[PDB]
Amino acid sequence: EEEELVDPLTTVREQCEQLEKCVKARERLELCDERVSSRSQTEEDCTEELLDFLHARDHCVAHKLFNSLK
Amino acid sequence: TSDTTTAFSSVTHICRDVNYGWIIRYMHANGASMFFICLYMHVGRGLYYGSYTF
Amino acid sequence: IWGGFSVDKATLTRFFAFHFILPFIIMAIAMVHLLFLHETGSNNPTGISSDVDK
Amino acid sequence: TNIRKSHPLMKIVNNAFIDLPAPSNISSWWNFGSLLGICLILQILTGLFLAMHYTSDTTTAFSSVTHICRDVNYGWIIRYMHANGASMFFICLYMHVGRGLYYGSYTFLETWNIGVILLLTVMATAFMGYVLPWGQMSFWGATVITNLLSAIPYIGTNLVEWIWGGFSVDKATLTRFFAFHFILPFIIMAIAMVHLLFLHETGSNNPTGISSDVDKIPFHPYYTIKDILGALLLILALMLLVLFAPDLLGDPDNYTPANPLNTPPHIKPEWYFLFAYAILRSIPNKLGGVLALAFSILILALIPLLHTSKQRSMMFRPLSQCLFWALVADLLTLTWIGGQPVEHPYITIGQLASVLYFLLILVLMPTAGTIENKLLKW
Amino acid sequence: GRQFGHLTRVRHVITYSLSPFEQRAFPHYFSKGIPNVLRRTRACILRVAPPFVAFYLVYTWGTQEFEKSKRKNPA
Amino acid sequence: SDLELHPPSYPWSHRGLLSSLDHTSIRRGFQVYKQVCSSCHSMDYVAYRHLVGVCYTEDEAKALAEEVEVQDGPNEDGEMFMRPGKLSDYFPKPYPNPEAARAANNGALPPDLSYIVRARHGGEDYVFSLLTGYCEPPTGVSLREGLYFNPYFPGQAIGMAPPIYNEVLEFDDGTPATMSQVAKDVCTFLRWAAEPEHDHRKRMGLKMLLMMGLLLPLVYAMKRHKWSVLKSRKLAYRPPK
Amino acid sequence: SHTDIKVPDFSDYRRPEVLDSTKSSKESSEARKGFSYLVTATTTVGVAY
Amino acid sequence: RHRTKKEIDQEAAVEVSQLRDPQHDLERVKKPEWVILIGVCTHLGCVPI
Amino acid sequence: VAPTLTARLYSLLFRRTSTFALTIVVGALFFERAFDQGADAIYEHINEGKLWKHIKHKYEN
Ligand code: HEM
Ligand code: HEM
Ligand code: HEM
Ligand SMILES: COC1=C(OC)C(=O)C(C/C=C(/C)CCC=C(C)C)=C(C)C1=O
Ligand SMILES: COC1=C(OC)C(=O)C(C/C=C(\C)CCC=C(C)C)=C(C)C1=O
Ligand code: FES
Repeated sequence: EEEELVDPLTTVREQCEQLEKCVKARERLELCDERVSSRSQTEEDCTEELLDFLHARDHCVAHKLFNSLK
Repeated sequence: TSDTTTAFSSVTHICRDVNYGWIIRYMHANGASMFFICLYMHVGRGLYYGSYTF
Repeated sequence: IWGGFSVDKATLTRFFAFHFILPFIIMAIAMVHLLFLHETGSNNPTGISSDVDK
Repeated sequence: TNIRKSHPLMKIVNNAFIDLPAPSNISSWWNFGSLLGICLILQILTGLFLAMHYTSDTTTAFSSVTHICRDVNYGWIIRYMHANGASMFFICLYMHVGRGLYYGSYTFLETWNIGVILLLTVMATAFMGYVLPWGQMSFWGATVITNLLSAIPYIGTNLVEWIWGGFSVDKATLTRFFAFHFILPFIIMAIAMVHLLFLHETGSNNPTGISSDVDKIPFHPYYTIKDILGALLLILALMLLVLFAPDLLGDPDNYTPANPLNTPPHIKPEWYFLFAYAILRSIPNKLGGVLALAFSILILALIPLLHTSKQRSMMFRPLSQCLFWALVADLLTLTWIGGQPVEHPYITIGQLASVLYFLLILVLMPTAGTIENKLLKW
Repeated sequence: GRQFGHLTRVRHVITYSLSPFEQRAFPHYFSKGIPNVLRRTRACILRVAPPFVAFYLVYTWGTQEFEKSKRKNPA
Repeated sequence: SDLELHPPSYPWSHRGLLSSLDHTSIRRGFQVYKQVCSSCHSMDYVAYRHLVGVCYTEDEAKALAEEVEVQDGPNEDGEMFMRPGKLSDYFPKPYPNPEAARAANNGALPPDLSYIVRARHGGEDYVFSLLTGYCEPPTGVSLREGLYFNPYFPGQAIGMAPPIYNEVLEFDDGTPATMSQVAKDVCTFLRWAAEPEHDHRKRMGLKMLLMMGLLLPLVYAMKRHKWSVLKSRKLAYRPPK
Repeated sequence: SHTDIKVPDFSDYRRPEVLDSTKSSKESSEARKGFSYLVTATTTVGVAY
Repeated sequence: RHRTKKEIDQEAAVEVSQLRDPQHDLERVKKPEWVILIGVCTHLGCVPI
Repeated sequence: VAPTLTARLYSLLFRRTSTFALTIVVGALFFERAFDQGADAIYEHINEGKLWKHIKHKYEN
């Protein structure tokens, strides 16, 4: 909320989100992110690059998560 | 319907609403009696006539 | 057979199912009835054999 | 004299399961006949116990099905045995028909034609079965299906409304489907007896397709126990399904109560109709789709007229084997496509596979038989 | 119908048999057994296998085209 | 919109073929259902007595039912009064007509919970990934300020607000109520409400495998023994001349 | 000439207790039926369960 | 359904003679910005999304 | 204590179909219990999530 409860999700997500496959996907996210900002009459909306990033991250999330969860 | 909530109602639904539902319902009911009159004749016939030897 | 301590919900549905399947079984038995009957053929009012006039 | 041989009732048993001269070389593939027998009884028995708690009213239909799985003692296995047994009934049904096709068994016309009636009947039976829980897939399945009949010219609208009992799949339609789903399996049984009656005039065929009068064995130690071992294998498959993966072949949406306003994006049959479903939608026509849907099943009645080979079985025919396996492979494609949306790839492959199905059975397989005869100088 | 004794005419064929209680239910089970299954497999692969891989391939390609199709670069 | 993402494979403690549920985890998940979910989610098919064999005891289960009011049957006047809560009742509570859910949450219904796990595609994984994996809307896709964002949702225009970090709880002995933790438990409990027979079935399934492993070889040997006569039969052809 | 009718060797199939032409079969008969009936008894017990 | 200006123009620009059931958009509506239909498909009765 | 073993089983119990049946029925009774407990314990070990927790909540009744 403001500061006090240690979300294992947030903890393990950092290490996860980082990693190779997600670095690259987030790169395209930002790439495409900045394209859509740079215009007006556009519609190529970045929905896809987000999910790809999430997939790669989330697979690694599941694998490493629940171990600590009590 | 086989549910206590609608059992009677479904039987009533048949006699008023279902096309020709009433005869079907009474044919059923009365046929059950016809089934017993015939059943009783049949057994009696067997008894009088010795048919039971089979 | 009640499906409880009284004749309730469980008991009605139950009775539907058995009342549906019983007449089919009856029929299979009516065929066996007729199967045994065929070994001799029918009896007749006199109770005397009728091979002589079938 | 004996007792088995002479008693009017036991005779029938003796002549069908004890002293019946059977070929000494029939293999598993011949087991599916007894396995269908077991599946039929299994469907009837678990089917009856479910009917002791099930309600045929839209108000309580789903609830009664739920009532069974939580409250009714052991109601859940009975329910899943039923559900999964229906699938087991189709796996066996498909093995059985295929076995007949590969091996030339269809040359017993009456037996086979009766078999087609048996296929149609259990199909009509299972379709009505699936509607009973009144899930989203039950209702929309019921809807998509029945409505096909509205393509029949001049009579179709009145026909669909007649079986509906209204202008939609409503109250009248569910109760209706219960009654027919109760009586159908008994009729199936009477027909299964006539099936076995015609089968007895000749006895069984065998893998070689060559007559086996020269080497028959009693059904009495050999096939009683081989059927036993085989039923045990059917139990394993069924129980593996129900006690470990009861929804694996099921659709998670039939778990959401029917909603006549909510059309799921999904909308597909139970797996056993997926191939026919694929054939149906491959056609950009209302009449033709259903005309070809029907023809994809009724074609089994044309098969004996398209036998062209001088040998009965496929054991000795290689070219024909390849064509047969391509039929089975084509039927995987059809079911796979049938379980997929009508968007990209899927339309044209499912369209061509439909043509292949009919090109195979109607033209390719016969032509192969003629070629094979020729290679043998026959 | 059918029966035994009314099937067909057979002459000059002897059949030696042995009681089930005097022989083994699984003789060379793994010894002669496995070679036979491999041999039965050889005999049939070229007739069963090909149709199926053709589907296996059509399946994986079919899936790839579909999923790759719902994506897009310019225009 | 017409594009979607599929959930990962979380190592639930009931994922294995012969794997029971964590019954302590079904509790906390019931707790999560009780306060949070319940206000909007109907669980029409579960009752208080259903919990007895599972998590709590006779006494405890009675008490939890007593913390609500039901609307019992009519008496002499043709009434409709209120009663403490038995064990016999179920959990139907939120609001009557489905339209009331819409009037409230806005033309959307928090779909009944009793059958969710089994009705999604992906079981507890879909729900877990949903609840836990809430995120922020990327470029050009504006919503309708009641249509929150979730990647694990068809079309991604969802009507449910993310209610998993609102740290409530009575993890009795001592368990931290992090978003992750409340989510495992709520899904573990949901598995149970969708499939109460879950454990017992796997116990039978275990027995089915052991029985079969004993029966299968035996019936096979019975059948081979009887087929012996035929397998080793030797033929000889001895024609005249 | 029917005296030429051999009886093919079955050693390849014979249980070990019956491999010797030198001795009785009566001795191993009980163990042999025992073993085969135990199989069917255990099976029925299994099926009963 | 409430149709925007763009949708009214698009339906009026449709080549009528190529349609399976030949009908102009203006004989299917009373007011150009309102189209009222039965949510039942003419093939097998599903609901168009 | 091995050749004579299945021999005794046959001699004393399998010869007559009487005993044969009596033995499998007496054999079905004990087996049921041994298999049930024996398999429950295997289901018990691979878990430890269900009613092992009972010791806590209850007793306070
Ligand atoms: C309720 C469904 C069916 C039942 C209960 C049934 C039962 C049987 C039984 C018990 C046999 C003898 C053993 C065997 O070969 O498997 C058999 C053989 C046969 N059945 Fe069916 N079957 C059914 C469906 C079919 C179907 C769908 C067909 C194909 C249209 C079919 C055509 C045949 C044929 C031709 C044979 C003879 C096979 C041969 O001897 O090689 N029956 N059936
Ligand atoms: C006359 C014997 C039968 C009776 C009394 C019977 C009765 C029932 C009842 C009451 C239901 C609704 C309960 C439920 O959904 O679990 C049902 C569902 C169903 N039955 Fe039957 N049935 C019988 C034979 C069959 C046969 C022959 C088939 C075809 C294999 C069949 C396949 C189905 C299917 C597919 C369902 C729906 C799926 C499901 O289990 O949820 N049953 N049946
Ligand atoms: C942690 C407790 C809750 C859980 C586990 C839960 C779970 C779910 C699930 C699984 C769905 C449907 C997902 C789908 O349709 O694919 C859903 C939909 C919804 N829930 Fe919740 N929910 C919870 C608490 C709430 C609360 C407190 C509210 C009130 C803000 C709420 C309002 C909704 C609404 C409105 C929807 C419908 C979304 C839509 O289809 O437009 N839920 N919920
Ligand atoms: C809605 O989902 C669907 C089903 O599940 C409810 C089906 O079962 C079938 C196919 C069913 C049958 C009976 C075809 C056979 C017709 C004849 C004349 C033999 C289709 C197409 C389908 O779309
Ligand atoms: C010699 O070929 C045959 C077999 O060996 C492949 C069988 O296994 C069976 C088994 C059939 C049974 C047990 C009857 C089931 C039918 C009903 C209606 C319950 C038959 C008839 C047969 O002819
Ligand atoms: S396309 Fe077939 S019902 Fe709409």
